[PDB]
Amino acid sequence: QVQLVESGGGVAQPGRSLRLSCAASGFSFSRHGMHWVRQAPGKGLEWVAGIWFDGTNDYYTDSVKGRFTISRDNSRSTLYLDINSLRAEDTAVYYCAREDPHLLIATLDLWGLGTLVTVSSASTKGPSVFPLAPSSKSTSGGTAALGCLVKDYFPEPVTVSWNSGALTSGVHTFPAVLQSSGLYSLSSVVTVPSSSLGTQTYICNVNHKPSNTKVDKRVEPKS
Amino acid sequence: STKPSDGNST
Amino acid sequence: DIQVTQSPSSLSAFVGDRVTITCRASQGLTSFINWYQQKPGRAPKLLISSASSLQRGVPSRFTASGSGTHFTLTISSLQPEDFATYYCQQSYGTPALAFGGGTKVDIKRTVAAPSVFIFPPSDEQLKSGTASVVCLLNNFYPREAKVQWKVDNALQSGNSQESVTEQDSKDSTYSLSSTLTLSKADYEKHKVYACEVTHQGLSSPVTKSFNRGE
Repeated sequence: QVQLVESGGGVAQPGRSLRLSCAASGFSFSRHGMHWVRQAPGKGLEWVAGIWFDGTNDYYTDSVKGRFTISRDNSRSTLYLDINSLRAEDTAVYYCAREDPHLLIATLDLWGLGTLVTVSSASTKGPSVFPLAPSSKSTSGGTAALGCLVKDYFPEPVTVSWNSGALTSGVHTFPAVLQSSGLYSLSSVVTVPSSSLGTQTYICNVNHKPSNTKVDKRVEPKS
Repeated sequence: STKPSDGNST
Repeated sequence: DIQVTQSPSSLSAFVGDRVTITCRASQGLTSFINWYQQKPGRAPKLLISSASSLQRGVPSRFTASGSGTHFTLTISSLQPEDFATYYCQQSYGTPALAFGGGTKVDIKRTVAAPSVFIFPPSDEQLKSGTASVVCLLNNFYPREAKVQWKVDNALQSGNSQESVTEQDSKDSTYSLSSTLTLSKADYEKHKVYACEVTHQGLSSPVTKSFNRGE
């Protein structure tokens, strides 16, 4: 495999330091300039740092100079990114990438799968799960929506199933959003025949592995 | 000459 | 400062259409340009360099024309694996690299208005001190849609967050949730909670509402 493999990501607190590594295999690492490119959740790619094949001439985007150091150990075919003081805005997947030696525009022709860095002061916490109850205006012979609100957990991810996976048609589990509290929230919804409300039982199965939390929440029409 | 980005030859 | 901007931000096309993305970039080192492709949850990959001249594994239906500060990428006869986000990229003598903001190419299909649903907060959550009010826009196309929260007909701002699914693999629609967050105390000050929706599939706005307690 001709590849790059990043490691060292995880949750870190603002103000702390961090070191990312990138292991190269399958090509002559010491012949290539190398780069770090990051991608904040839901945002575009941002180049952050570059270095010559010989480990000299490390250079940075303005917002990270003096905080980030890119470096390499050619004897171990490894690239490093040291961050000496983390900021909330450093949350991103960090990719290492190889530069083509033969093109005069700096061109990144090989990428790793990336490593996620989550900068946060939040502690690990399992979610509270609340029903999104099907409306009483739900019309006989039509379709109703119901769901679960999975609120205030950290870190990602949660998983959600309905009726232990028996219900998959019509399920939409939304991407989590980061709340102003620094905790995540998401909803899972499903549309069902309105005739099944009075008859069938609906339960969302929520699992949050980082806190070893499991919740099965019944969703019923409300009183 | 030398590429400013990677130090390789142009 | 250095700016690299792409237009449009998003576009839809049918399998077989012809697509063109524009890149406007602060003048760089070489007047060439690079394009990358990224699919959701996946790493970016190099698509094409306007500096290249060998053939490469590029399936050739991609063309990168331009020079200076103005470039385009064209996809003749779009294929299913081409639906993705595309980034242009320039390099500079500082040195530095700079990526454009990206252009998402999604799957065109017939316009479908959202099915709208509003959910009141649970009594369980209220006892904990917070009211989440949730508005669901289900199975719509195109992506562009506006949710407006109204509380006793007063338009809300700054107190909601939205999330949207990826385009559905089977019917090419989107779904969207908007969540209004109030304290228990603020929630209890008002009666009528309403989500009002506009979308290309709707010729006038759709409102779903409930009265607190009913």
